[PDB]
Amino acid sequence: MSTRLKIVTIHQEPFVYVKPTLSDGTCKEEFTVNGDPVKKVICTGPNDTSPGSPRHTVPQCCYGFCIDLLIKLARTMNFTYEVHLVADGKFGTQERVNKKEWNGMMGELLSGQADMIVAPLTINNERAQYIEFSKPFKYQGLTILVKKGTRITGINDPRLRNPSDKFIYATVKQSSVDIYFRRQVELSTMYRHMEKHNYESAAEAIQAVRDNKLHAFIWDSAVLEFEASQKCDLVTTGELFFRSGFGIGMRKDSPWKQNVSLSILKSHENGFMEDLDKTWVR
Amino acid sequence: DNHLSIVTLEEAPFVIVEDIDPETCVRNTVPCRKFVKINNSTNEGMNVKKCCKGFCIDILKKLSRTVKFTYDLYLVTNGKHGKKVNNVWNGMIGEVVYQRAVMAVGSLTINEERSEVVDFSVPFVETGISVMVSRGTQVTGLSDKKFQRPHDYSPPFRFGTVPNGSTERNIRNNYPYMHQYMTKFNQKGVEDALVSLKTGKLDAFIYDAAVLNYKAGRDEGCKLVTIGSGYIFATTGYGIALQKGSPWKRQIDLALLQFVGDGEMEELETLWLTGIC
Ligand SMILES: CCN(Cc1cc(=O)n2nc(C)sc2n1)c1ccccc1
Ligand SMILES: N[C@@H](CCC(=O)O)C(=O)O
Ligand SMILES: [Ca+2]
Repeated sequence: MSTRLKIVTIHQEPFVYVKPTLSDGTCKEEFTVNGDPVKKVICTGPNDTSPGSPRHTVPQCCYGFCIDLLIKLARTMNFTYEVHLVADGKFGTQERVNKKEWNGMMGELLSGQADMIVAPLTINNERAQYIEFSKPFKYQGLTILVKKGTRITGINDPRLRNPSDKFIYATVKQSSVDIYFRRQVELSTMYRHMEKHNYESAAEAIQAVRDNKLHAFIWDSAVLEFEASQKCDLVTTGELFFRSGFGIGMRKDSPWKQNVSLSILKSHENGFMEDLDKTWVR
Repeated sequence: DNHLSIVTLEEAPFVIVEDIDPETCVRNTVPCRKFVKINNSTNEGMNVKKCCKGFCIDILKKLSRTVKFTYDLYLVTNGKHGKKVNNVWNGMIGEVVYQRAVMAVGSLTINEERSEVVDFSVPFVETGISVMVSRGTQVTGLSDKKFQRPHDYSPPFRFGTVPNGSTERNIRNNYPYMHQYMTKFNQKGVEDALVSLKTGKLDAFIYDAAVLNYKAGRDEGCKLVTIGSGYIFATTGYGIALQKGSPWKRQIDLALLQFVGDGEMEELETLWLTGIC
């Protein structure tokens, strides 16, 4: 009978934290430094992250900037929901099979497995051809994460523009960063190197920069700057390239689309979005 | 039906108006008309042929070429950006709302109340509210007790905005005491505000972030600055306003995201917005 919105998200700190439920199926009660309770939701998702492997769905705990944004959106517009983590663990790209298919949260939204994507989802032309994006909830860009001591100028460093097997730099597979290096001809020599070393997830790539396995990670500055502020052994290098925004994803015929963008505009104008930024990102 | 009526408004460096050449529009300029009244005892007027250029004008040029339309560009004369007066919209918003323009192109801030009556394209420039002060002025930002509770100070902090735009509407909605206090410091325009600041007649000028950051970038002796590291409160963007259900919105949004993706927006920022300071 349900008219509950199927929300799809992905594991991406500090926007979406994913933790196991307690032995009773509830979430560990936590608080901010202020004494304010951390709002948490039950998000069903696969416990086996491994590729080309069976996905066993289990209830898990979700919280963060994007979950706090979901709760506010649901409260403003008066809708109910249920959250699940993207079955394949990807943001989403369009790949050739003759035919073209969308994977990740993009594929899930288009197939009807989701009614809404609530995640740090980059707004771009490729995805905007198939889905409706809300007005952005965050404006950021691409930066590079390296181990503390790795000296690099940025996107115009000779170690990136002239690739070699000595210095390994990558990004996340089936992500907007992957889309960006593929589309831009001026970055084909960088894409060609990256396609060989691209990781399944941001977490795996960040951990590989810690384990001296990956020398440079090209990813979202909102994530990378947050990671650098916590893990003092990692630093972000250079300034920002491909400045891009994050938005809520919906199907083009979604009846909520106008009310989602108005709620996001309201939240930026009344300081609520900046408060989320203060609680989770800074 | 691809020859579109387009409304604009002067605000350097986004839209810059010049007199026609000695006898059409040359260089990087496009033709733009302005309805000019004969006298104030009549409704009679004449459209003056002028020339428009700037950051938003290059965006219009790119969109016209990509989205494949031609246009009749005019400068708004009934108000400025857009204000709802007794539920009646004036300015560039009003022109789109009352269907005298297919679209509004300029330094037009996307906000919730304007979004109820017009559709906005994806933002092409980030904006919001910034605070301009003389270098060294100690204020944390909008939340500073100097702005929030001004009479807690002797003498009180002197600050104002240019009324009737998105900055005033936001201050009105969020900080009622601050708003009613500020009205005595209302500035006629950006130029007067900067002069008021420099002549010590104003302590702070609260305004559109993208314009303030451009003004701070070009200030003589780099004296006037924006608080924080050019910080932005109630962060939003400039968007093209289109009529609700416009058949042009889809192609305009895709073209703008195409331009951003190809580094074309970053290029326009280099050409028009970057300053010395
Ligand atoms: C998140 C805050 N922004 C600023 C912003 C976001 C964004 O993606 N882009 N893309 C550009 C190109 S300029 C820009 N500015 C915002 C929020 C609500 C409405 C409009 C903008
Ligand atoms: N760009 C603003 C005008 C300037 C301001 O009020 O800050 C607007 O569209 O209203
Ligand atoms: Ca629906």
